[PDB]
Amino acid sequence: MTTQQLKEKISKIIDNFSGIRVVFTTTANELKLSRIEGSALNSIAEGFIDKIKEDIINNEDLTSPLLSNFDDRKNALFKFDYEQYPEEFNKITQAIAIPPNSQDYYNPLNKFTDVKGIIILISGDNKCLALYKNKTNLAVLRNSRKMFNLVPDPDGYLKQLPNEILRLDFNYDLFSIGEDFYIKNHKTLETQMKFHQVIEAQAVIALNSLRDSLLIEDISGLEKSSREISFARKLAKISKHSPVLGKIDTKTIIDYVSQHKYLSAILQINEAGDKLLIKTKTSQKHFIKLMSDDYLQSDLTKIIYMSIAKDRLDE
Amino acid sequence: MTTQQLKEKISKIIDNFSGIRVVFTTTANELKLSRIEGSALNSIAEGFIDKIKEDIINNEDLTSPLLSNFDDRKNALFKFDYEQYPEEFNKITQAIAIPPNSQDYYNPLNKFTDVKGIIILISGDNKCLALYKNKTNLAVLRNSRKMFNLVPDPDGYLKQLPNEILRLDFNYDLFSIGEDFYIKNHKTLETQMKFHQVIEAQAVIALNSLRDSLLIEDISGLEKSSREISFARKLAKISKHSPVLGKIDTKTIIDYVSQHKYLSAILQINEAGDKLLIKTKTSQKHFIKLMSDDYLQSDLTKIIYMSIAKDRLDE
Amino acid sequence: MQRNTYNKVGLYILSLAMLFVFIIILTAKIPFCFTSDCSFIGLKKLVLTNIVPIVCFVFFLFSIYFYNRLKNITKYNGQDSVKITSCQSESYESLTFLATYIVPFMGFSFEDMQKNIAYLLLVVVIGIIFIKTDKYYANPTLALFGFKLYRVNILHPGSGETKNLIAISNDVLKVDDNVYYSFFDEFVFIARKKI
Repeated sequence: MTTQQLKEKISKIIDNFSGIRVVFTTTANELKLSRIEGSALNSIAEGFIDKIKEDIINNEDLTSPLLSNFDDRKNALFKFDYEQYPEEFNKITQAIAIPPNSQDYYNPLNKFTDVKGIIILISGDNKCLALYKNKTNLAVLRNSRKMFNLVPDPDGYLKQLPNEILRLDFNYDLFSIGEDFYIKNHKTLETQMKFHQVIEAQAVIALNSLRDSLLIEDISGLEKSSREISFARKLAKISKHSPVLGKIDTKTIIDYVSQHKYLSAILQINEAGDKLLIKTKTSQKHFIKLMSDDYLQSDLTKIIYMSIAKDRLDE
Repeated sequence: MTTQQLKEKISKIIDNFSGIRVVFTTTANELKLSRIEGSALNSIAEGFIDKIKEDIINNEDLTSPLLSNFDDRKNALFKFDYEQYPEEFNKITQAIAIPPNSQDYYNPLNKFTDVKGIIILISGDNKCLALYKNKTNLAVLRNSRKMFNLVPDPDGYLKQLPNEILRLDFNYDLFSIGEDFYIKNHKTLETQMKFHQVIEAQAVIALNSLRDSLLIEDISGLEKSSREISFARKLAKISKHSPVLGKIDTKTIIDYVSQHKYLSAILQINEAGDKLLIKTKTSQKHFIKLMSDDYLQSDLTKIIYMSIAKDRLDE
Repeated sequence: MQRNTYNKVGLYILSLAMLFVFIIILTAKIPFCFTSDCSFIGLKKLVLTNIVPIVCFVFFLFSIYFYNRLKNITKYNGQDSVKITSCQSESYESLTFLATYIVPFMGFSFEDMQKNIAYLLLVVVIGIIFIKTDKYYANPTLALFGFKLYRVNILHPGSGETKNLIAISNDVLKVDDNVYYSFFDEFVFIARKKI
């Protein structure tokens, strides 16, 4: 889905604003609609409208690539590509169709520790915009603690209320429109809704194809360093979106490393020359950056550029 | 200062941990210190240590380019290199060297409406680290709806605490090490620290240089787009770190547009064959990215790529 | 007055707690009779024959309240560390203070109300001179509760080397040691070792 159609759909939701309901997500995976006060709900509504307007509506550098081509660019909303949906996405798609006459209602005597996620339903133009945010560990507030019961205090230690904070801000983690899911914070996706196993599965199928490529004598270094997600995400991108894997033969790759004036020095070639000699961590990182085609040049300046967050032009 | 030396200095501060101190700055430009409870301060120190570890210590994909070369990458701390320091940076530098026996303590009877930012002073191994924060609109949050004077209520209409609560979540906008300032959040620096006038003056210098380059047929479109801060970032980058504007002849540039697969169908050559017709917003963005050297092709896959986040390799 | 003046008044009232309990144990005249004929003489006669006992008792309660106010100082933020450069121990005060300003009040006769008014005026005069003479950290009630006083020269990791500060520590102090400061005033801070 193009970014312009995304902006048009969100704008058609935005100026045709109708209503907003807040429903929690539980540890036992049931909907529990809340009792937000009307002035407070309106304040959160206009704040969320301003935040989503600043993020999406008037933003000019917005890009929406697939999650499989994950990069480290800012102010972008990645599109979900995997058909395997974790259970929170099914919870979102249930929460966009909860009837208002239902009485499956929240009990606030549960110390607010049962809730593990806040859903913001921006409803309008007979459509729903479901914005989910994590619990974000009840980030610490600050009171102005008094003595006895006399409320002002010229000198007093400022402390924290224990668990009635419910810090939900105006930021969001990921939002869904229609049937396509969009994310903003990939860290809570990777660490909360059971995604790391999928990332290591893509990492080990990438490592299987890499050992089928016959390029490294020390593949044990990659499988001993690949349990971190900071390498496993790049391995998943190598597995699914790479113009090197299964596309370019080994001899052209070794000729490119032999002819390049940087990669011949930082990354050591094998003495036999049939394979590539990587052992160290920086050699691993430069190897990963090379095989994702992050080393580029122009025709004007003819300087070799290393790209952090590249983007295709032909598609 | 490279990224490895920055990681070494952050590690040297972190493992020889001495203690923290929270200093408030005000709208009337003076520095006050707060009265935080000991367990709350311990939790704040542990949370900031965990966030600072996840940002610099355990992070492998960390880059620190100059703020004059500000691209749109993530997981980066941009290095300040401009000549003129904003007044909040000098207030941070003053807040590093406040003597510990000072008695200009903050008065909490002001209802926290006078505090502009929060300075965290993490200290250790005879060096001072000065994180920065901004106070938002109370970090909108909830309560329990006390029925009369008793806390538990199953019918609790969820309301908001009044204007007395300060946000102190585990995030930082910028931090200070030694005599250099590194920047994480760019929006609060372009908004609160009065920096967008400096960016606009740099954009004025860039527009004067573009007019003197004698390339654009219609200058007034770029001047029309120049009031946007997101565009003014690109003119600041063009003024300070463009490798094509003024380095090479304009005939080579027009030959590059006349001999490309994508730029020949987007950017149009004039009738006299010496100027570029830049009218639409899409053509303005494509010309800006062309003059930013963001159109790069690989010598391996022969695929033209856009580069949102670039890095010069010979550095 | 107020602020710093009230802080020094609270420190002096906390210092005089040993005098208050000493007058309490010296002159009380409680009818400690072990026989059955010593009945209750009445509350009114007991509070008439005892005036300076109950006066010293509410002064002792004031001293306990001011000690609670001094203990409130270390309750908030004291999670910063410094390094001691010089640790010349000055703890002969609160013994010199006791043996000079409390032993004469034990050597003093408490019989007439005019004399007691004169001695209270002498207490007020000694306190007024003691307010602003930079020896106000002397405190025998502090020294009884394990606190050992020190004259230290801390060195902040990022600010500088501030000189001539008085530390009230729970345990012993030494050159090249790390303490945690909680400044009761500009001159006196409560220390706590980092180990």
